[PDB]
Amino acid sequence: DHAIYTAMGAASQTLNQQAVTASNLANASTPGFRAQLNALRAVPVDGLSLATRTLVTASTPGADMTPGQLDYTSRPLDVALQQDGWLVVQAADGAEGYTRNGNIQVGPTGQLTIQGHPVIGEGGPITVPEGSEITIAADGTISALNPGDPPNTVAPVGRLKLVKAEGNEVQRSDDGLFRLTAEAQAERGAVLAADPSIRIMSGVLEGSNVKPVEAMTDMIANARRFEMQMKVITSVDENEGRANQLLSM
Amino acid sequence: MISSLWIAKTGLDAQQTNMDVIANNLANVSTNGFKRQRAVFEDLLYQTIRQPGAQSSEQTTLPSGLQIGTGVRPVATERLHSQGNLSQTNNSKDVAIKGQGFFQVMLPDGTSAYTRDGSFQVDQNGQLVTAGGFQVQPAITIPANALSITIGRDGVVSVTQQGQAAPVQVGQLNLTTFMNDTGLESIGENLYIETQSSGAPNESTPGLNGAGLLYQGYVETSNVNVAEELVNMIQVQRAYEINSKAVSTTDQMLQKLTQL
Amino acid sequence: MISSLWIAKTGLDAQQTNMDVIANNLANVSTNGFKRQRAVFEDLLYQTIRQPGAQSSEQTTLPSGLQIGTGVRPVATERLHSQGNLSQTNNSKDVAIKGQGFFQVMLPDGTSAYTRDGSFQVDQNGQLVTAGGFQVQPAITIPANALSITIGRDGVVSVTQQGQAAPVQVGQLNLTTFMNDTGLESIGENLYIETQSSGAPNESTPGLNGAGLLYQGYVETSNVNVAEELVNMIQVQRAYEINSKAVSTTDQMLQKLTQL
Amino acid sequence: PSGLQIGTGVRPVATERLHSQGNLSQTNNSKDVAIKGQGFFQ
Repeated sequence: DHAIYTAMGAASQTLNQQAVTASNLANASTPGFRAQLNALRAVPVDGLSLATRTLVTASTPGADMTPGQLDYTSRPLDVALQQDGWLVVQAADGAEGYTRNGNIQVGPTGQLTIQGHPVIGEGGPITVPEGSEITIAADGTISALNPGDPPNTVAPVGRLKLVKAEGNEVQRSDDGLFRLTAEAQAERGAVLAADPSIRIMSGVLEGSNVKPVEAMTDMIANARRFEMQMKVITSVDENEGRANQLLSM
Repeated sequence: MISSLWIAKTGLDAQQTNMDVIANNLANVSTNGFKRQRAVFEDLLYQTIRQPGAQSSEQTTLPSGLQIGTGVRPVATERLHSQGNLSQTNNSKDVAIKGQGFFQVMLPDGTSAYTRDGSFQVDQNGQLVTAGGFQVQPAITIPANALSITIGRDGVVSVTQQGQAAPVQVGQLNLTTFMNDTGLESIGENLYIETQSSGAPNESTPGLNGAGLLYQGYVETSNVNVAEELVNMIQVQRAYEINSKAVSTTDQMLQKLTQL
Repeated sequence: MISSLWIAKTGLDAQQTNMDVIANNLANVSTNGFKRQRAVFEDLLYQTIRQPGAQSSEQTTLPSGLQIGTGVRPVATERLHSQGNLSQTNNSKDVAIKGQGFFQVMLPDGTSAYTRDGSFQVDQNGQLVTAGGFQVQPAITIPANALSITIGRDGVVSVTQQGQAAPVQVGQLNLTTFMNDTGLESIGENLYIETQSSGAPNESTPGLNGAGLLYQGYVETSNVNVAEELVNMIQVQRAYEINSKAVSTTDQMLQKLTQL
Repeated sequence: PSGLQIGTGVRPVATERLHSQGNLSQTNNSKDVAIKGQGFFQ
């Protein structure tokens, strides 16, 4: 009779997987989006005799740090990181989140702001002169040429800090921004170094790594598993109902 | 209603918004001075359900926690201000811009808008207007019997009279530059109005203080890259089909749930 | 999810990766020195389920055991290093390679990359660069007011000056060869970095110790055979459709199974 | 080999001008001049 619960669990948790895939799948064409891969965990129910039941709890082990594929836009300050690279960004609460969105923007007052909550590099938020005409180099240096000055005045105005971290040592933080896992904090510290070997691809953006192929069979298997759970539930309740005649008379 | 249905719904709406952007972008080829518009999306706040445990590292273990998340809300429609090509109209009153800058224009309701469009004319009174009667600022009034008009490379507009061997300097057609060009509020009719995201407008003569120069007889073209739009259309169509499949899968699962 | 679904999705992954290889290899026609890539796949291990019995040879008996196996993981992406055709660029500071060899370039971070590309220039200080300013090691510093630059077949680069009847030898442009050209780890920007599969770089003047000569005024073109890419594209599309049919057949099997 | 690569894109890096000597065309104009060898008029 308690079998139904286990089956229920599976059904319920499968819906959660569906949910993940859906959010994983609507976010195609979202810049620099990291697909949230998902798994199902068996959960044994260690008890006093005959360990027979296991639950099907749903989980998201992390994000897929597979570089999405690049779109060439020729915009001077659209940035693409190399593999395992991250742009550091001052989060809403204030802490160094990490993103792959290189769609940098400038405000009227010269705040470099990957979609606002600005970008962090070599100091606080990067600031540039208001008539920016920004150019971003390969290693991260940012040079600015005021529009009405001779072009041999492109002296660098800042540097864009980049950080190397991937997969096991990075987790999403309830915003599009990633942080370290607090297991990679009794390690390379709270604030990472600049790692002067991560390169920048200028004029090119990165799209989401939402693999449609594995998502489509994610959904196919999810549907099939769900209706298998429904069959188990149906048989269990019919068993119990037809059983209930024992106690009468 | 469960989260899967509405998440796939917001995916479908985002693809629809992207297609609206592309269709507008493609209709406005052959609109002088038009700037292509790019839709930028974003994910929504992830509803965490179970925080991850500790990586005991005794055995290689999956870092399983659980956060589901939702949504692909459109966060921006940027305007790419790159210089478009020029077309020769042989029209003396036409004008194109070399580099950053906009023409300031007085709207009927009294506010000042700004346009990167040069298809000028003259009203019956002689004032410079923009294909729609919007006065160009500061007002430039042409005498009645000008043989020819000339707008120089810094906007010094002058006319030639019958008899004078000298083009009386009749006005100055100065430009206006913004700190953040992309932030302008496009109100249609090829006009933008300045907002808090663009800063106050800085007015100056063309060629000075970062403003561009003026090309008489030429008009700027829309900088729409149709290859980008076609490939984006293919992307949008297939993403739409994928999200439609997601909705269908969730609906079928819900049917199977509600049979029993 | 049953094994058939995951095996067919490995197949679809493989065809998608092959299409990415083809698309990259295709888009880089008119890229100087580019070397075509070929995707090489490998099957994954076979799980024996029921070992074959004894072939008693009393009769012709089918040798039936049962091993299923799985997957098509991509095992390599071989860079087909061959001498591409030459195209004349008429640029004095340009050069292609006759045979194997790589120009050594000092990366911004300090290490050395290697490029098969002669789109060279001179920066403001006379140093040779590679279309992006990366210095060509060892540095070759062209004098300020040279009349002409000559790079000989063995890299001896000289300049002609106003008045002297002698091409003063201003530098040497030596090549680098590897014992396994295919193993170089490509990093983008037409650059390869040496890895354990290529061995140490061996430096030498062109034409000696197996290094190829130098041809000035010419650029090596990509050795991409577009007919091969088109035929591979047809094959990839058909294989993708077949694998999708495998997924669909398994899925309708599963639908019927879960009906009852 | 400890990995493979897929790669993407063919981004343009530069447009280099060819600063060679052009031919000379006679304009029969006293004012007009042309340049042998390199150099620019300020």
